[PDB]
Amino acid sequence: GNHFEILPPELGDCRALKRARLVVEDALFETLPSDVREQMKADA
Amino acid sequence: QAVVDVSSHLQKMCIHNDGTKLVMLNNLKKMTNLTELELVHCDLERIPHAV
Repeated sequence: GNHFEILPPELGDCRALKRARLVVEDALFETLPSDVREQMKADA
Repeated sequence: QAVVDVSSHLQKMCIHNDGTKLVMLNNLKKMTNLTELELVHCDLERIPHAV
């Protein structure tokens, strides 16, 4: 619900934070790197 | 104008007419929070100015 444009890969550094705990826009999440989002959703 | 009442937080809108021309585009300019827009078969014949 914010005005974010691009989400930096640093979101993947939060070990305890996963996709379920990540409340972001779909476009916001898509700005994450493929490796970052794959780690976010699964074990890659 | 009802969509202007939801434009404060709506981020996706997809309007697909069956050939009717989207003649006016005044309300579409109010879609600041919009991030995805789809103008399907709107019979614009030109690039819309509201986009």
